[PDB]
Order: sequence, then structure tokens, then C-alpha cells
Amino acid sequence: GKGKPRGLNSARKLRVHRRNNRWAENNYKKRLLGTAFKSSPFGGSSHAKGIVLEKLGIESKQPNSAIRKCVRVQLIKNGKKVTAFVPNDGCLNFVDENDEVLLAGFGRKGKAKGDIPGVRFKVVKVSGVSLLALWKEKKEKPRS
Amino acid sequence: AKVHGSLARAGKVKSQTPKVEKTEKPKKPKGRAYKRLLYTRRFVNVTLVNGKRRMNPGPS
Amino acid sequence: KGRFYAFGRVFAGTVKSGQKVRIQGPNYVPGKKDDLFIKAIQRVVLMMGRFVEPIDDCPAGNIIGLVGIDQFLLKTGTLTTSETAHNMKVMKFSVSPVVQVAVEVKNANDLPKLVEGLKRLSKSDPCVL
Amino acid sequence: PRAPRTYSKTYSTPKRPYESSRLDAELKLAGEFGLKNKKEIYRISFQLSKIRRAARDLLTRDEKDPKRLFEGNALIRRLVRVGVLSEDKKKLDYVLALKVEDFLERRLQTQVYKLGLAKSVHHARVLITQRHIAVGKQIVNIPSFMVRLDSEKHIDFAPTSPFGGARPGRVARRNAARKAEASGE
Amino acid sequence: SDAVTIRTRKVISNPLLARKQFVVDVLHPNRANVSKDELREKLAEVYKAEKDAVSVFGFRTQFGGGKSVGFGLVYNSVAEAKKFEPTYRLVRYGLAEKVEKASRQQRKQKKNRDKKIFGTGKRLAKKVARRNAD
RNA sequence: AGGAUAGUGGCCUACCAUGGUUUCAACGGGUAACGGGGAAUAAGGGUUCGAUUCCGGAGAGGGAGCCUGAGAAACGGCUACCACAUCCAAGGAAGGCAGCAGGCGCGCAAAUUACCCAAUCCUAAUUCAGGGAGGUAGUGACAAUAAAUAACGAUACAGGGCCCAUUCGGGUCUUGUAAUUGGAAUGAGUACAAUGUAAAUACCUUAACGAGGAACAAUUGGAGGGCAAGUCUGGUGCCAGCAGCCGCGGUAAUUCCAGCUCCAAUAGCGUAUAUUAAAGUUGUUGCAGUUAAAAAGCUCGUAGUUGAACUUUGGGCCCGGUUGGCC
Repeated sequence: GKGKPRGLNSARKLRVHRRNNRWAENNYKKRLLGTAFKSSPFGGSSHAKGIVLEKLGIESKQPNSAIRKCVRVQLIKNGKKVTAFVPNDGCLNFVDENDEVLLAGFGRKGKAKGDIPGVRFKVVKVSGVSLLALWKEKKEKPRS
Repeated sequence: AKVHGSLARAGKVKSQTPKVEKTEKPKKPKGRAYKRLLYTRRFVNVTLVNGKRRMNPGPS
Repeated sequence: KGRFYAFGRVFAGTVKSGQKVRIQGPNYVPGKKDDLFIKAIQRVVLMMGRFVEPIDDCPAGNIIGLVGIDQFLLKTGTLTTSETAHNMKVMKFSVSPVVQVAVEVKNANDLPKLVEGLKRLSKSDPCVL
Repeated sequence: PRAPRTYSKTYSTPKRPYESSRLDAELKLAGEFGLKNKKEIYRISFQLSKIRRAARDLLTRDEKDPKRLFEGNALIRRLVRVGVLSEDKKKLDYVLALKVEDFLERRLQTQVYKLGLAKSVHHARVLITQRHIAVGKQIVNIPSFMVRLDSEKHIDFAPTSPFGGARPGRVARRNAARKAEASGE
Repeated sequence: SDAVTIRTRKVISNPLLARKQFVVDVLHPNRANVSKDELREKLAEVYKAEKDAVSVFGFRTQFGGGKSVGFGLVYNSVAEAKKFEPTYRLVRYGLAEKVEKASRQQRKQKKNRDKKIFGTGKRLAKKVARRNAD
């Protein structure tokens, strides 16, 4: 016995010490206050319907080179700007300005990957054609 | 570097790679008969070791 | 909001409610796989002045409203079910493409309502562009 | 506003994906009698799992317990009504000792094989799903039948369906129409 | 062709409806998929009531092709059968009459076109005659 | 002590008494909180959902109030106000889809304005009348279970044997490969035709059909380690890009783009977000606390939690029950 009184009547005091020390993890503290329901631009959501303003680019750190051609997209359901990323090669000519886009996360749960800072979010679908079906091209590109 | 994603750098460097086409193999079997090849190739039609086994020995 | 009737006229066949017909586009030959649509029709309703009257079947030469198909055509349309035929004409109609006006939303947030607003206003009436 | 009908899944994938000999151990088990996928050795191992899970709970419970004297004796007879093992290992502790390839051995694929008539397990699985052989008179289109040990008196072809008789075919007749166009009218 | 062999099982005669209830087993080699009513006309001879007091539904074709499960119901009365036969089975047999009222969407709106009438309505019909055109 | 109440009761009323709950957490706030029977992962010990099939509750745009009736503070009943909203002759009158379809809005997001009481039941004077309760259907890769993508031949070639053992060439059983040329097996579709179904669709059935690589077709990821599968070829050269991490690309790229080959699962595969185990990285079983982050600077003390020993042990008689015993 090291601390934690084992006594059979004592079940309250080592339940409160259990629940107090429950507030130290990196996932329980964020499920307790609803981190995706007050903070966190995705409203508890794997996806959000987006609309792009225009194109930009963000550079990679040390050690590498080759600025990665990001995108600045605001969101419909909350109305605020955010930066994103197109994980692909080419096809940024295919995604236009001021048209519908549909984006998601990385699985990295925020906390941008290792390469480019301050970018959490990646592009799944633009105007309804899902550009992974455009890079490995077998699809309509519609009349704009 | 506010305008530094200048699109003269783009998928251009991919597009300056040449365009070719796949050659046409016969019909690979689809189903159990594909694995009928795959077991008998790995564990019956083998006579090679090179240590223990080497399944796709690219040209050494 | 606008789920707008397709003002149609059948030139062949008794058209039927609950029916599956091919849909085509403005300048299209059915050789390629792009922009031909294969869907079904919701309702076949008629209209007098300001009222409507649902029907079932009609022979040729009868204008009918056409419900729900409006999503899949732009300002004009043919919808065939013998896929060797051609498009029906657009005739290079008449007056007035013509003029331009800059239009902009205020208060920097209702851009989605504007872009859906005019991409639905384009399908609203074919005179404007 | 209605009553449901249930459903259940009857396999479970193994946990650690990639061990070289372990995947090739189930390539020996793939290569033995002509399977088509890797799922149908997952599911008898799943049936090995929750029967051995069922086998563990009576062995840890009491001796001269009638729940063990009922579902230990009724278990081992249903274990041998399919005839996985014989009378020699009927003492309720060999259900732990049962091994994969023995649940495989009483399948209708490798029972047509071992009882002549097919030359090959790859030819045997064809001779199940071509609307061929019955068990009794009941036709079986299932290559995973689990033979109930009481039709080796009677496992044969069908009365119809040649390679089985009573009409030599229909696609033989277009092959005989090739006779009925060259040397026939 | 190969002895269709009408065989009968669970032959239970009901005394309080003047009938029999029974399950027909049918093993029909070399020729399948016969009929509703040929098997009745072979069953209605071995039970000696009449030809058409029998009520079948069934011939559930078992797998393979050559075996089926039927279910017939012979009654011990001719005209009293129609008093208690299901009428869909009678119009399958053609002895009775098929009804034809309107469909669903014409009948229930007619109920809605029934409450607007005041009484028998011809008091309105005299009044909508005089006025219009007044 | 009465007033009402279907009857109990500070339920309400007048008088009188100052009382109720609490450091076992009341009170107050929050709650992406309907409550349970359960569901998911799973050594045991559990963590997290459960709006939703079953039981009970609340509500019918938001709060009130009321008649009829045995049963309602009903809402496919009414009255008034608010907030939405409709028609017109401008006088006024209609109003509740959190029922069933359907359409907006919001949308990461969710199906027909179908048939019919045939079934299970229900209501009424009562077989019948009725029931968008219900069942039948079209959308469906929301989930599960079974399992096609072609079989065996013959030649030839390399063989692997065995024995001729002198092995050029053999008999003998077996693998690939060169599509030479056969003979069968049909079934996914297709439909004479019957059944199924009240009615048809569809499954089970069943004539005439329905197969030689190109068809009647298998995709999705990947090939540095992680982690199984390339030191194969051509390209750009820290550009373009890859990648969940470590890290590659600056001229030979076993990672980028292609092409060949191969790996993994197979009618499915990834992808993203919340999850559970692995997390003996929340731990009661079961963590760590001299230096990895941490033992209040030290002590007193009320709750709380723990707290020495001692008080019929033993001996004997007999009876019946069970398990295993020259048996």
C-alpha cells in the first residue's frame, strides 16, 4: 500500500482521487468541455462545406525546401477564414477560385504534420468531383 | 513571400515527364485460380533459395 | 424558394408518371459518357392560370409541367430514351445577350448565398446570362 | 412498430497483420484443398475460438455439475455428429486439442475429393457449384456444407445433371448440334 | 412423367367447419412446376366430396427441381364452402365473382367529398340551380 | 380548525410554533442529459454510447384557460394573447405535417406525393363498414450470412524422382511452360412456360438460349524502415513532389512521375472524425514520487478512514446420506 487507503469502507475517497486525477489526459480534458463545440473550427465534424477565396502558398521548414502551395478557404456553417492544403501534385489549376469545396482533416488531430506549420486541413472534393478522381483522372470535369 | 506560390511552379514538372502506355498481358485468373497460381509459384514451382527464398528477384 | 417546373412539350409518345428516361444537355451527341444523365421523373403536373392539376399520361403535342427534373438541365433540354437520336435545336434564337452589371453582397459573409443565388438564377430564366 | 430479425457476423480477422511464415502457414492451409480467399479460414478459427471459449468455461467449472454433464456430453456428440474426430478421442478434453485442417477435412469440397470421382480439389469445388452432387436427395450448392457423417452410404451425383445421368446435357446438344450440322441435319 | 405422387400428411378433418386440413407433400421427378389446380383435380377424386370444394395454396418448389410442398383444403360442403371460403381463393378458382369498386385514391377522397354535403344535398342542388345564374 | 378535492396532504385559507438540508456535497451553475430493458470493444477488472424497434414519461409553433364525454386540461376539440403565416368583392373568414408520403431552410449528412386490408390486430349498433396502425412493393455497398469470374484433356519442352546407373535417350508418378487442337460442365444474365403473389415483381422451379482471352472481367492501396512485397528501366535534380512518424529529392532517387514485376485483402478496399483494447501511458485488481514531472517548510486538529489480545476448545457414543472399494 502506497497512499490509496485500501479499506473496504473507503470507496468514496479513492473515487474522488480517481476523478480529480482523471483531469490530466490530453483527450478527457477536451471531451469534458466540448472542445469541438466551442473552439476548434470543425463543429464536431470530420467535414465541413467550404468556399474558397483565392490561392496562396506556404513554405516548408528545416530541413527541406519547396513551398507547398496551400489554399485559403472560409467555411459556411460558421463563417470564418481558415488555411488548408492540397495533398497532391498538380491539380491546383483544376481547383478554381470562388467555387464549392469539401474538405476534411488528416487524422493528425490538429497539430500540423511535420512539414508545414499552421495548416490542419486537406481537400477532398471541389465542385462535386473529388480531385483524387482528377489526379488519377477518370472523371468529368464539369462545365463551370 | 506573400505571393510565393507562383504557379509557374506547378504540375508542369510532372507534365514534362513522357507519356507512355501499359502493355497488355493475358487474362489473369480472377478468384481461387489466381491463388492456385500464387501458391504453386511460391511453394511448388520454386527451386530457388538465395538464403531462404526470394520471391521477386529483380535483376542482380 | 424555387423547385421550378420544367415547361415541356412531348413530341412523341404518351409520357407517363413514374418513368425512367435519359437526359441530355445543350450541345451534346450521345457518343461520349460525359453530361448525359440517367434519372427518373417525380411528378407530371399540368397548369392553368396560377393553379396546377396532376395527370398521368399524355400523347404528343401537349405542354405539361414537369416536376423535379430541373436540377439536371441548363436553360434548355432534351430527354430521350432511344439512344441513337440527336439533340433538339437551340436555333441561335434572338436579341440581347447583352449588357453587364457589377453585383456585390455587402457585409462580407453571404457569399455562399450569392453564389448559389445566381447559379440558381441562371437556371431560373434563360434570357439572362 | 414491428419486430426485428437479428443478424450476426461469423468471422474475426486476426490482430497482427504481417508475419512472414504465419501468412504462409495459412498459405499451406490455402494451398491444401483449394480455397478462394483468406476469410474462410478466419471463420473456422472463429468457430475454433468460441467453441474453445465454450470449452474453457465448463472445464473450469465443477466436476459432477449437470450443466457440465449436459453441455459437455451434448457438445461432444454434436462435435462427432459432424464426425471431426472418432470414438477414440471421446473423453471431452480433446476438444481443446482440436486443430485447424480437421474442421477442413469434413467439408464437402474435400469429401468428394477423397471419395474418388474428382481427381482434384480444384475440380471438386467446381463439382459443387455447377448444380451438382446431392448429399441425400437434397441438392447442395454449398462448397462449405460440413457433412453430417450420415450420407457416406448415399453421397453420389444427382439423378439428373450428367456426370450423374438421366439426360446427357444441354450444352452437349449444341456440341451435338455441331454434329447435327456437319454430319447431321 | 415420373410419378408426380400426390401424397398427403397431417390429414386433420375439422368437424366444426365441415372440412379437412392437411399438408400435401409433392415429389415430382423429371417434370416440375405444374399448376395450382391439376393437383386438386387429382386430390378431389381420392377424397370423394366433389371436384371443387378443395382450396389449395402452395406448391413451394424445393431446391433441386422435383420436390414441392403443397397445402390444400377440401371442405365437406359445396355451397356452404363459399360462405366460408376466402374470396381471393374463389376468384382464383373463378366460381365466384371478382369485385371492382374504385381504387384507393378515388374512394378516400370520396369520403372527403361526403362530409361537405349538408344532408342529402339536393336542398343545395335546388339552391345552386336558382342562383347561378340567379 | 376549516374551503375545495375522485379521495390523502400547507393543496388553499385564518390563527399559532419557529422551523427544514449540510462538507456522506444540500443549495447554485452546467449538461451536444428523455429514463430503463441493452449495444460496441472484450483475460479478469472494465471504459464509452443508448435520439431509434420493447416498457414508462413529456409534447403536438410558445405559455395559459375550458366544454363534451366513463376516460382529456385532448390539440387530425374549442377560447384568448404572442410569433408566424393564407384567400379574396376591403366587408370578413379560414390556421397547425415532432402522423403518412412530399418540398423548402439548415445541411458532413438521411428514400416514393405507389398498391391494398391478403396477413397480425384494432374500433363501432357490429363477418362485411373502416384503419398512410399495418403489410406489399421501387432507392439502398447503413449493417450482416453463403459464394462466380472458367474445368479436365492431348502434344512438346525443361524437368523432379525411382530403377537402365555408361546417361547421349528411356518406362514409371508429378510441377510449370509453349493457347497447338479437343471433348465436356454450364450459370450471371435471357425467357417460351408454370408457380409464387388477393395482384404482379423477385427467390426456389423449367423449354430454346446463354464462353476460347478480346470476351460474359477485379477493384483499391502499396513495393526505404515501420511493415510483407525492387538495388529493374526512362524521366526532373531540394524545383516538382513523397510521406500518419523517422526522414528522402542538391545527376546513378531500392521513396517523386510513369512502365515491368511483385505484395495485401477480395466484392470489396482505403480516407476522415468520435471512439475501445493495445494505454501496468489513470491503474481497485494495477502506475510513479533520491536525481526522468512530483513527498505540502513544519506541526496541531474536527469530519473521513483505519485501530492489540481475551469469552465452547475438546473427548466419546449412535444414526442416516454421498463418492471410490476381494466385490
